[PDB]
Amino acid sequence: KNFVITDPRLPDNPIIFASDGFLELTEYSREEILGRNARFLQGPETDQATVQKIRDAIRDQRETTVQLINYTKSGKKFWNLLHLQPVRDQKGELQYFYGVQLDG
Amino acid sequence: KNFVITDPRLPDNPIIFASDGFLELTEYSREEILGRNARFLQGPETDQATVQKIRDAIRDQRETTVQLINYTKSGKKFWNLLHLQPVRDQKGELQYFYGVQLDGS
Ligand SMILES: Cc1cc2nc3c(=O)[nH]c(=O)nc-3n(C[C@H](O)[C@H](O)[C@H](O)COP(=O)(O)O)c2cc1C
Ligand SMILES: Cc1cc2nc3c(=O)[nH]c(=O)nc-3n(C[C@H](O)[C@H](O)[C@H](O)COP(=O)(O)O)c2cc1C
Repeated sequence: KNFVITDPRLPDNPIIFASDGFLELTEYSREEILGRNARFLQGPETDQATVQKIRDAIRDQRETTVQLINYTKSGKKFWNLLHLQPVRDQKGELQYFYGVQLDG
Repeated sequence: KNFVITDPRLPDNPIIFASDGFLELTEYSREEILGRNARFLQGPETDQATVQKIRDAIRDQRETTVQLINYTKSGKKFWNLLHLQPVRDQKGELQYFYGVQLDGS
């Protein structure tokens, strides 16, 4: 399926893992996206209000589900039904976020 | 939904990441399973022939999809539709495996 993992402890919360499904969805290769913040999928018609909700969820370190317009590598639009989830270590400190993406 | 990631560069290919869905499916906690090979989900009625296929796929470092009986922590049986996928680094060396579990109901 389609999922990624980011490290919020790294500069700009970059993707450190992406499934093959994510690669197929976005048309990007693994080498092209590792180490980058997932926001590169956003564009002109992406709703900023929804991005803010994502930003608030990340700050508050809570799970969230939103729906927003993303763009493929070739410039094709798709609605991304995005589910985010924080992962904590054994000491209860924030360690990762994981996201599950769905093409509408 | 349900997925894990293992590290084949570590002894016994242990789980190093698990989604909340995986935790809910198997009734195990995150601390309980990190650092362990995923084989603990197998039990009495698990078909060894299927286990052998998985082992072959991991050896060959290719993706595979099987269905097999697994067990929750409490011992409840469930059909696991399991998909495995190898992941390589930029130099082409095997770096991870990821697995996706679907409950067959
Ligand atoms: C694990 C994870 C996966 C994400 N996946 C996407 C995505 O697929 N598409 C998208 O537009 N934003 C995604 N985001 C959100 C962006 O990375 C970023 O956090 C969001 O645009 C708000 O941050 P910003 O205001 O600094 O851009 C994801 C975030 C996380 C933590
Ligand atoms: C990423 C990954 C996920 C796996 N998930 C499961 C699983 O959910 N259930 C299961 O019975 N085996 C699963 N396995 C297979 C076992 O970890 C192990 O490879 C299999 O039992 C064969 O090894 P063995 O014959 O030495 O026990 C998974 C393997 C990998 C690499």
